[PDB]
Amino acid sequence: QVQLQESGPGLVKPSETLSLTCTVSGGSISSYYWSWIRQPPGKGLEWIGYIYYSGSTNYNPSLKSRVTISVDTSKKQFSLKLSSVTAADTAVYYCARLERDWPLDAFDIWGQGTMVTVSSASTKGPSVFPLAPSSKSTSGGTAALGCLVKDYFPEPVTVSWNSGALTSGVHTFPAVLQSSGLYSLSSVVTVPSSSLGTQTYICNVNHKPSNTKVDKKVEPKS
Amino acid sequence: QVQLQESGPGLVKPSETLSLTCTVSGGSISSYYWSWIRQPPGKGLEWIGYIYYSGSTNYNPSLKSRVTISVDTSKKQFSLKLSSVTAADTAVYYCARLERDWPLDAFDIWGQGTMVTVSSASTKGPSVFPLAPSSKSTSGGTAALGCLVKDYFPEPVTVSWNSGALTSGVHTFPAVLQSSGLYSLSSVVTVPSSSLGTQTYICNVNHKPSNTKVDKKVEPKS
Amino acid sequence: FASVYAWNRKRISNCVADYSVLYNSASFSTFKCYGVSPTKLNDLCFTNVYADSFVIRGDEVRQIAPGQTGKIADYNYKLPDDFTGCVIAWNSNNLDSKVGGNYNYLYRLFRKSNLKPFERDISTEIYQAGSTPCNGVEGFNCYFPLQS
Amino acid sequence: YGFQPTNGVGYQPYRVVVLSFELLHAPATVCGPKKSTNLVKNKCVNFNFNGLTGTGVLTESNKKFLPFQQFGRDIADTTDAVRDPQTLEILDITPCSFG
Amino acid sequence: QSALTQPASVSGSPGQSITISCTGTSSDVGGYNYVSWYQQHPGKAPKFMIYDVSKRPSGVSNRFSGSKSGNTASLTISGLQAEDEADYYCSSYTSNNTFAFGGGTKLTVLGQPKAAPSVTLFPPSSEELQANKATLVCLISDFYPGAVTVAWKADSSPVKAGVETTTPSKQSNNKYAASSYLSLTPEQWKSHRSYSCQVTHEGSTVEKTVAPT
Ligand SMILES: *[C@@H]1O[C@H](CO)[C@@H](O[C@@H]2O[C@H](CO)[C@@H](O)[C@H](O)[C@H]2NC(C)=O)[C@H](O)[C@H]1NC(C)=O
Repeated sequence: QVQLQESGPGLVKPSETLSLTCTVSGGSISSYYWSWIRQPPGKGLEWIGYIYYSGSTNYNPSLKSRVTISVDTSKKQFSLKLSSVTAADTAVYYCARLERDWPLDAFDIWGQGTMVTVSSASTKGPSVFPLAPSSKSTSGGTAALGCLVKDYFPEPVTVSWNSGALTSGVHTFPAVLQSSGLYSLSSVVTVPSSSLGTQTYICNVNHKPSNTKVDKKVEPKS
Repeated sequence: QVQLQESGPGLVKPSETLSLTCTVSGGSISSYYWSWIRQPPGKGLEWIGYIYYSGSTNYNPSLKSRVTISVDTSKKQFSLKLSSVTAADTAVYYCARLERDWPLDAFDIWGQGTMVTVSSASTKGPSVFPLAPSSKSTSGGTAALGCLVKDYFPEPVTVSWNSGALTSGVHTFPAVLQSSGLYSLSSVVTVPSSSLGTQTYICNVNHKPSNTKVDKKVEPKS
Repeated sequence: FASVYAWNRKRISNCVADYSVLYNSASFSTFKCYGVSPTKLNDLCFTNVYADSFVIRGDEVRQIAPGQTGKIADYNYKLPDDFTGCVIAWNSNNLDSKVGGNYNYLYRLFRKSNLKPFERDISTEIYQAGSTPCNGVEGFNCYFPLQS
Repeated sequence: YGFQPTNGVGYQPYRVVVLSFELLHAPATVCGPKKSTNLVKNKCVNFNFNGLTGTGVLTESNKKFLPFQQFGRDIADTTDAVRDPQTLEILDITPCSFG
Repeated sequence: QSALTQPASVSGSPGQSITISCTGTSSDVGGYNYVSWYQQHPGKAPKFMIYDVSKRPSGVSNRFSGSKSGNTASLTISGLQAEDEADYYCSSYTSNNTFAFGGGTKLTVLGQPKAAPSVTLFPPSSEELQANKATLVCLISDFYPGAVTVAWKADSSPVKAGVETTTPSKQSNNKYAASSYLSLTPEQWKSHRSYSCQVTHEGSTVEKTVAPT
């Protein structure tokens, strides 16, 4: 029932203060503990402090003298502010609950994290292009088409199809970091070839770090 | 929430009595005032009486000695009957509410009116014909098609596409009064040309004054 | 009589009140009693009777009642929700209406917040509809608050 | 529990005692204490001797109860002597003056 | 402000059982038994597994079991099902009033098939061409042993400029997918009559070939 959800940007250069929030969905503030958990790319997890609700605290002395957690019980927020980041803190950031009362401990419902990069080279908007099928691109009764996204600094871009219409045969390939330093990826869908002349599709790229939101239709080739 | 809706025919020759009703949708009879408002073509508005609900009245002395309003509170109707019309009363007829209690005044939710012509030359049914696209009628990825409606005395005919399926690129052109005295108009839709071989469309002419209701399919050319 | 936005307030006091000469005078177009039915008034005793007086339109007599809304009951004269007295009203076309228009009877048509019951407000500040401040001059979204 | 002295509060051991007063259907049992005072003499006083409530002048006696008798009564059944619980001496109870 | 201990990837065949270890000092795992386990699927959010060395919360299979010996806990899975290929972390309540996480352990279910590469090729998009650009796109998926190598080619020639490649990565069907990008000037795309993409995977070499229009 209860779910979490992150917020906040990240792309700032090195040596500043970032912020994040974890607005609570199902509604359970004021009773538990709430903590923030880092994870670098490809490495293991970590941990940072928590904040009861009435009182408070902070923790993980290794990160002490840098981190401050705050809570707004009215609108149900955790602020977390780290200061003077160092581009070694380029990680995903989960905000899992905690658990007491019934001992349990460990943690609990998490929150999908937030890629937070730390470097120069401010955001860039992606360029979108379509990948039309063809007589060679069909496999008899089936055929595939796609969309190319190119040259963006966000890194954590997302892609849907027809406002999340289709979940069959949709595949999003991992992004490749080009020598330029910009990422570019592709999305593809394979579907029964017959519907090619009658039906329409739009791939919808959402780039949260910039504000880019581009939805482009795919069409058969001439 | 509450909406109005007219009724009643109009095409009768000159020097008779017409009728109209304004059945109430959302349900608010017995509390307000309800009045009828004329409007000739291209000219300003006008006004006629109203009827409380329990009691009643009539008004606009210029139109007095001709008009009678009545109310049926059960099924929520206003009748309006003008008598011995003169073909100068060829107008649209709205049935707006009124407002009291909270002063306000003026008027309020109206009712889309009803073209009411007054003359000879009894109704005629329209003749429908299709307007197919072509290689010249496409604009690369886009193409247009349409429907012709011809020779009708109703004047206020209406047109839909595939039971109101499409609202993109649909345009209905104003009617032309031919030397014969009959009107004829056209409807058109422009759409991505690719769907031409796979998809189907029907234009649906509704003629309320006669009872003509004709729905015709459009097809690509041979 | 007195305006509708500054009603009067007479505090009837120790006396012998005969609500029968009122109740049966047949000159009143509206005589509603709320806390107490009319015939039993000449058989009860209270501490104070207040009498408020004013002049309104003909079809706004419906808003002088406990629990109503509208330009009059919202911010001109509000009756509490457990009213006890009676409301009396009669037509006065021949006394108060004069050819060319009697523009001496005003009412308030804009206020920040609805009145508390039996509260009174005779101020004349320029009302401010929009967010833009008014600075005491008229204009769009800066309206004089009294109409006649 | 592996308790250790460097544990944050809420992980340190707490000792708990739960008192539960029950009332079956006996004749009585434990109750709370009752403070007393000093016994005065030769003054019309309002006295209570472990239940005996009365008024009067208290005076040193010279009667001898049996060593299980608390108070003495007259013919016509009025309390006229008591024994002080703490010091165990007999005291007469005379009424204070009316007329 | 240090860390725990865990082995790297382990191996195992379906239907069997397997046990993964988690060893720490006797001041965190020895001196406590508040350990809990967490399962994370690739690119997802970790999932809570069992609190107190053992106690599957209502909602988890009963093929999992936790246990301890001394400053060393362990997690056992039974009847390895080929959807449990994930990472497994252990956590506890170190002293100093803080928590700690393991190092992760990639579970390998020892997949059976030798799926062959599904390959596809995509030529430049028109808007990209008019945008003074060209980028040939080679896509591969649904091959099990993720050891493919891709070779970019002019109409058949080995070409080594503008080639970018990702490393294979796991699908949801436990298979693998990869991509290769060939950046070119529009004159290069109008230049060759064809191009080809060669995928070598277990000796088998599959090739795609395209042509401008
Ligand atoms: C928390 O306790 C740990 C020990 O369990 C402290 O860690 C260090 O101990 C190791 C030996 O086990 C030494 O090699 C390190 O040099 C020690 N480092 C420090 C900073 O003491 C750790 O420091 C303690 N942290 C807090 C906040 O109490």
